[PDB]
Amino acid sequence: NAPLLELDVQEWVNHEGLSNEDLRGKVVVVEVFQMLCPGCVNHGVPQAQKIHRMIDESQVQVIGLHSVFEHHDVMTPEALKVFIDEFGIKFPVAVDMPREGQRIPSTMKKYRLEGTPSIILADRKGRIRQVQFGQVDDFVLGLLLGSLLSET
Amino acid sequence: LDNAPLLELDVQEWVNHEGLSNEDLRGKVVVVEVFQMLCPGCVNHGVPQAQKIHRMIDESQVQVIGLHSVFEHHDVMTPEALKVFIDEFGIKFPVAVDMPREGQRIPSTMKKYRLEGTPSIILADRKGRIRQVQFGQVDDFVLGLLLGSLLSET
Amino acid sequence: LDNAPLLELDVQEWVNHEGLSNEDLRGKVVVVEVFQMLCPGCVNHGVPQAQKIHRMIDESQVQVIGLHSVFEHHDVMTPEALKVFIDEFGIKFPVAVDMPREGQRIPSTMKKYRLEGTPSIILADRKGRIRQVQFGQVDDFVLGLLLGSLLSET
Amino acid sequence: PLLELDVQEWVNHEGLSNEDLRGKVVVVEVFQMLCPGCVNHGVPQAQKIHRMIDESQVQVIGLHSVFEHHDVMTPEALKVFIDEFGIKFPVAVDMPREGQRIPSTMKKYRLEGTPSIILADRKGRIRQVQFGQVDDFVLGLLLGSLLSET
Ligand SMILES: [Ca+2]
Ligand SMILES: [Cl-]
Ligand SMILES: [Cl-]
Ligand SMILES: [Cl-]
Ligand SMILES: [Cl-]
Ligand SMILES: [Cl-]
Repeated sequence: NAPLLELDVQEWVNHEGLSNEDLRGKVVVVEVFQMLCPGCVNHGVPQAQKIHRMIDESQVQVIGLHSVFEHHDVMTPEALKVFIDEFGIKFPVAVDMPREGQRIPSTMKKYRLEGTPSIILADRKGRIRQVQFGQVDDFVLGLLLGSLLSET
Repeated sequence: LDNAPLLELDVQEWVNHEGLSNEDLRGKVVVVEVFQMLCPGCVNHGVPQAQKIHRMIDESQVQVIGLHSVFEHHDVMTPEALKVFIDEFGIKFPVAVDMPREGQRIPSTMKKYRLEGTPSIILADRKGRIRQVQFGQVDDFVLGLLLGSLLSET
Repeated sequence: LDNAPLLELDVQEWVNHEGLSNEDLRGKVVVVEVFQMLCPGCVNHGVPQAQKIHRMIDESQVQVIGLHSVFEHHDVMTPEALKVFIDEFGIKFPVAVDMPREGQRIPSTMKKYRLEGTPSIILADRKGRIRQVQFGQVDDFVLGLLLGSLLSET
Repeated sequence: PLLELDVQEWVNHEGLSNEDLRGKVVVVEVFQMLCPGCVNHGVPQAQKIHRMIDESQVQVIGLHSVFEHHDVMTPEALKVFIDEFGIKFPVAVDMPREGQRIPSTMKKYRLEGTPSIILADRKGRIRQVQFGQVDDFVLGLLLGSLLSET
């Protein structure tokens, strides 16, 4: 049933890139955001920061994926890099592979996200278990992560 | 985990519910919320968190239990006052009164599990083994991670 | 404003402070927080909002007064229980107990101003006259606007 | 000091004359589009005032004052940010000073940084300048006081 997680990334902006084999054996949280989205800035990113800070990469890896689908000329990777420091993000952030002639970048298209913020949760076996659009409750998110972490 | 104690509560009375039994509990993750009715951290944070859990997760999976352990101002935090507290705050989950001990401020369950104070949380697994005890404010995210983890264990 | 009634608390006792007269209050904006110790709206929102005002604004400008108007469950919400509530929650503003009326659940100040329940706020101006009465949750910004406005009136 | 702003352009609204200003309390929210404090707290709070209080009483003004990272924080970007965050109060772009990092309005009022709030009375006179996060209640008291003053 469930598809494997395969990110299509133009570049990793603050970290060494991650292979799939790197992420296998860990639960993965991909936070998909645009830098200029209030839902992403006020809620989703800070929620990801919290996770990264609390749990170690042995167990869970947080990946930021900047998937810009509108206003491309102002949301450049240069802009992103500033946004990242300015907001103090320390987890790995990747720019979604853009597509020629297309507003929607590749990962976002492939997994058919409704928009940003979205989160993608993958299991230790590298396979996608949840995709959620919008604001996610801290409690609900904890239950979801915990569930993934402990199942055999 | 070989020595994690089994959850056993020593209780004077169940205030708003028929009492649960240990059998009733097994196969469910148990959250025990240990509170005093006039403790600000409990009223502001801990009880509303337990209420949220009770609303969100079905009783077939998680059972929330309130435990009123009065360790100060006993004459004020009576079982009658607690019934009123429960009505005023709309607490729907089952609430027990910690068995008082003659001559002592600290009640029986609080003593037994060595609690620092209120609020405290006790989490037990489907087998009844106490897996976490925590004093004070607990983040919603952390709480979810702990429960989700307990819920999915083989 | 000619029509506005003066603030007149009917008080059985002042629990934590020497009593205040209207004369002591004159020249100050008065905030009266009408509460029950066991009401969620009060415990969660109104009382803490009153503490914030008390901490933030000097008594040379604004006086905060607590009025405990118990209209239900009186046996549980006695003045002794109130004293404990005050200590536990760290309330440092003066608290008065609304004078009870014999044979009736609703106390005197509450009846007189026809409060809907708790929490309520009563604001009076620098000449001691009641300018607002509000039931329920009041947003912090709106309350600031209301106070700020009274403070600067001629 | 009578409030006077040095504006290169108004992005989302026609220009504000003194004639528009007169008789009103004015709130100037001085911000950067990528400054967290502005984004998290200050801009939303400004939006709240604007939503809460009619324009006939209080006029909320956003002033974009880019002192760093300039090419990022362009008037083209700002329009996008306003659109994304749904800002409906008039927002003006600081006039820049040639060869200078900090702009004209920020300069003249000796503002510490972003975010900053500038409060002016009904007669247009500047009554308060404050930097950093401000409590909703405090902001209420200050505006409330200005509104009622005679
Ligand atoms: Ca027992
Ligand atoms: Cl981070
Ligand atoms: Cl409940
Ligand atoms: Cl206080
Ligand atoms: Cl707005
Ligand atoms: Cl400039």
